[PDB]
Amino acid sequence: QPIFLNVLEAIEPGVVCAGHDNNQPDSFAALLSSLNELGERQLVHVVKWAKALPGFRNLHVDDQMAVIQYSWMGLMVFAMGWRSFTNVNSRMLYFAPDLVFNEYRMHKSRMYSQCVRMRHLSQEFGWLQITPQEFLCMKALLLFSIIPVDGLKNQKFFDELRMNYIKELDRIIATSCSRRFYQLTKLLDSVQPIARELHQFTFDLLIKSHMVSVDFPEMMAEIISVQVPKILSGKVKPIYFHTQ
Ligand SMILES: C[C@]12CC[C@H]3[C@@H](CCC4=CC(=O)CC[C@@]43C)[C@@H]1CC[C@@H]2O
Ligand SMILES: c1ccc(OCCSc2nc3ccccc3[nH]2)cc1
Repeated sequence: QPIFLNVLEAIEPGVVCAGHDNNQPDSFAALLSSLNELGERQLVHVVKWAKALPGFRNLHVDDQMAVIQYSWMGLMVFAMGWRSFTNVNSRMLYFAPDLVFNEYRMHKSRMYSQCVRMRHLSQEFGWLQITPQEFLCMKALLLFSIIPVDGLKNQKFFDELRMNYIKELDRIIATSCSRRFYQLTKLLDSVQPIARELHQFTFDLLIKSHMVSVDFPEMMAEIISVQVPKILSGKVKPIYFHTQ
């Protein structure tokens, strides 16, 4: 019975620091390069985490890289909102212990409205009173929530895995159980429009980066110019539970 949860809680990654120098005055270039660095850092964890998920290693290996590459934004954002919820009560954006966005940093990052949506996301955990177990299952399901419209190499395996994760979440929930399931499914869905705003933003930023003194690490640069445009151009689409 508690085997699946045991794994989720066991493999949950720990604190990742951004490397940000809070002594330097908040500037758009500084704030954004630190996010990029954080992103690159958190990426390593996401890989090791994902490969340690129950059933994940039996996806086709190409599909293993692909789904990680399409879903990191949504994963990292959903986690951050959780950190923000548990650490600063959704009042600020707790990207890392060494990189917390107050109101001022939200403005300086030129990402204000996105940050507002992300804060809203964070406030939801409070609103819905999400248990940590619910959070871990939802976060794992997020990794199977976005795919090419033309299918993966072994779609069959993907579909079975995804179904198992959905039934895992149901179990963790269980009128009361019906309403509840609807809520987390709508909450999970709400992650995708936010991920997309961030995909749009980071892509525009990459294009004009040499122009605005904002550095991108190798893996971020690679992914944002090869994988993210597939999402933007509509070759990769998220899987929503409810019709938008
Ligand atoms: C993509 C990004 C750098 C990586 C950030 C991302 C915002 C969302 C986010 C939350 C995290 O906790 C990890 C870093 C990431 C993934 C940043 C938005 C603009 C910047 O380029
Ligand atoms: C191929 C496809 C999926 C696979 O597992 C998906 C993990 S879901 C799951 N939840 C469980 C809960 C209890 C016991 C076993 C469980 N398996 C394994 C091989």
